[PDB]
Amino acid sequence: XGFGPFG
Amino acid sequence: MLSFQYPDVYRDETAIQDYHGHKVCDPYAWLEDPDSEQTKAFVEAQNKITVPFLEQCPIRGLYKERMTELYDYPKYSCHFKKGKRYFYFYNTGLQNQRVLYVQDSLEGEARVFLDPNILSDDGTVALRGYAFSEDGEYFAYGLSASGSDWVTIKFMKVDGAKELPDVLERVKFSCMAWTHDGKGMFYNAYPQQDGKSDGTETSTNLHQKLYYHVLGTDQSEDILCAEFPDEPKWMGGAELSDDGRYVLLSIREGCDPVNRLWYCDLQQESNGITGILKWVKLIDNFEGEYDYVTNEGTVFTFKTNRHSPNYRLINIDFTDPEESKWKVLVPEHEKDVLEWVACVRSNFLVLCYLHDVKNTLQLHDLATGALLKIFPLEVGSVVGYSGQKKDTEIFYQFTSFLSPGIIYHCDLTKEELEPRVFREVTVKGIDASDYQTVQIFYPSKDGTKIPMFIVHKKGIKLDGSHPAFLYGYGGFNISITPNYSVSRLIFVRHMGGVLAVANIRGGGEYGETWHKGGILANKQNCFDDFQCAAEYLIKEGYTSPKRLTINGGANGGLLVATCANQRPDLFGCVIAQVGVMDMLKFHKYTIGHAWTTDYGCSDSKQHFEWLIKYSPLHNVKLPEADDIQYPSMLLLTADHDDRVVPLHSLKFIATLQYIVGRSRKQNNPLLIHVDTKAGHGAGKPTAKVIEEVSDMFAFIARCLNIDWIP
Repeated sequence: XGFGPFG
Repeated sequence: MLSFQYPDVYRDETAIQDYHGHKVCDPYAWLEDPDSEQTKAFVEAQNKITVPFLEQCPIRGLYKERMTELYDYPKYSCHFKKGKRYFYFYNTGLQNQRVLYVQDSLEGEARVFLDPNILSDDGTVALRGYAFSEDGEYFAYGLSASGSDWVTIKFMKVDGAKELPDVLERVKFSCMAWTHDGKGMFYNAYPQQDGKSDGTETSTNLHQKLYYHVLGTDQSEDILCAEFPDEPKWMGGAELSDDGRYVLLSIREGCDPVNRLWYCDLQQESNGITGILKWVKLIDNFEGEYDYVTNEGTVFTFKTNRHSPNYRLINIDFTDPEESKWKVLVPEHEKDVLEWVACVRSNFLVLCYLHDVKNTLQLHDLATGALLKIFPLEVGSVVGYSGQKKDTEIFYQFTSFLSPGIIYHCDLTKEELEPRVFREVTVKGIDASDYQTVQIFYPSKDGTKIPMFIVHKKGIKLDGSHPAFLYGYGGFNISITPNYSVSRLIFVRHMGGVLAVANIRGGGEYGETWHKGGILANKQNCFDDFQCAAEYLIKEGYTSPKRLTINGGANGGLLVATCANQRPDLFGCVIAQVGVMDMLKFHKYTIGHAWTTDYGCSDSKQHFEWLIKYSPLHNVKLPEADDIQYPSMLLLTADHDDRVVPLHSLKFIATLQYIVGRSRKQNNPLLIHVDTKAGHGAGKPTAKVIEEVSDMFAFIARCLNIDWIP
């Protein structure tokens, strides 16, 4: 599920 | 003088913390509480001065009007087949949320399957993840309210679009995978916690577990299949192999492209799924990524970066698992990154490569890995793809800086394969032929050549007179590839601007080595790369410092905020969206602990020493030279942004206004806008997207005194 500070 | 006055913001001068002998004062620590009357009053006071500033000049209205007109074009996703039916997303143009349609045949009439628009007045309830049962007869979908990462999973029977009673709560960062027997679905959930779980809380997320929900039962009956109580940060996502025989568990800790890979042959369970599964720990470490592509019996094909920073395909046989025995099906390329791979029509593999930040699509033989066919594409990105193992056709979507996109279709049962245009829409008002996209490579401080795309009107003179909008991210192995943006094209056409995107280190443009070049001790390379991109645009005559605007979001927000502190003389305007500003405390909130793989963690003496030098919140300082002030700055965040808690932007703006805003020489504004019923960005309704870009470009326009070109 993208749990990075992607924006 | 100034047109407004900055709000009074209390400074807690007693807030002092020792970091390895380094004393750090955090006077605005109280802004970390989103629920206090003090924080709520601060947000209201800031919005009170920002809104009138953004809406004073008629340019915001002109922009909003043009955006509403130009963005109003039919938007389709590529088709995907599930069971006997076809599905696709479509937005007539300005609907707040795209709608999921279904048709019983490729030529049959479509009908609305799931319309999220009817779930809220303002389009703030959005679809976030979904999974169809293997036979395509059942559908599970996640809904998120107000932009929060929290998800509620609901279910439907496809035939007749019947709503089912099943509801799963406390779902976050979850995979969704149905067992092929059609009995139920694997998903992830977090334990109960004190306080709220709606996106406004800052509570750290730990102990995520893997559960199995049997359709037709209450969530309280769900089976716990995996948990890692001694490793609170581990997250295990499940998926079923293409033949339905194995559940594959990919365990991650942090944000690096690596994962443990455990498997469970479901037929070996003693009596179905009844508890913790009989996991076989195939790869039990975090040394490499193993992304499942397909399997043939016990022979599993994985995309991996294990000793291959540009990625490659390997076959691991569960019956002879040692690394020395693995077969290299598609070797690593010397420079091109293997972005993703899918298996279709049983024995075909679709490989998507990134060559100098542009996508290529190829078809290969599964047994040998040999190239069979190249699917031709113009310069741009592949942003959509459909075609699973049992399918006999593929759909893929292409986009670029100047074209909305093209959806292609290819029947793989045909001897001589040849893709065909399935759907194409052009935007009337933006003649792509009046503009051009160029790619250059500029040397950074250490001499490394960095790619940069520049989009502009054909024939402009490189006399430095043009306003420019430079975008960057730089981190988490994310590659910033060409994409269509009407908002940016309006800046080009109606504001006479030049667009630029710099592929700085930290990204995935040149594989894991590119990623590693912009993390941990080397995070400063990102900032240097970006500053060098600005210097290039200036030296080459595309723009000038006072006409240059930089923008980034989240890790990109950190990028531009740091660049403002380090080289305030290089930029005229800075727009930081949902940025990570407090590099000393980011790990304390929600999912922030996962980002330490890129940034480090202040608890470590070594990491602290890297972090303190660039942390935006800790490097706000008045420029030494009298003729230098900070550039105009606008921070944008929202109250339900639980990915990057808004306290980051609240504390940063309080600091900018106090240290720099109070200086007599500072005439450029330093503002923040906190939106309501919105979060990090995913699922944001069209209406809010339009308001956001309108705020952005009105800010640029007013600060740089740019005239609108009708």
